[PDB]
Amino acid sequence: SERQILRIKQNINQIATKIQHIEFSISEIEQEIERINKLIKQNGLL
Amino acid sequence: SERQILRIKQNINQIATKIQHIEFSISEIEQEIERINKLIKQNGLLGD
Amino acid sequence: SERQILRIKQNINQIATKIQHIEFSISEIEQEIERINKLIKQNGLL
Repeated sequence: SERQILRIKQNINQIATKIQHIEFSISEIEQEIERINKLIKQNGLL
Repeated sequence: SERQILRIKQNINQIATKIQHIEFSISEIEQEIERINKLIKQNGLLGD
Repeated sequence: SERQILRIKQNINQIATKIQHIEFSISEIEQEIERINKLIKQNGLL
């Protein structure tokens, strides 16, 4: 059915949008974790 | 082809639920990191 | 509607596969944060 297929496609797109947003969030987080790991290292913790 | 349509819609719900949990875990992580940054600043560590 | 339904299902699988990679990324971040909290603790910060 044409109408339901169309709606499904729209939902898929919105989900791909949320996945984009999520991947960015994870990348920023991993950058922050590296930054922290490195400063923890430089301040001589262990 | 209604049953295959329903099958797909079910998968979409299942995915959205997964996205939800994921977003929440991210929330918690971001707050933990904010906390760690705070205590880092407070103890006057160099770098950043 | 057949080729369209099949492509939709293809996209569903690619999304499911991405979500799996994202969960693994989150698990790794959570372990690194656990480790960071350990080191901060051992060093008597704050």
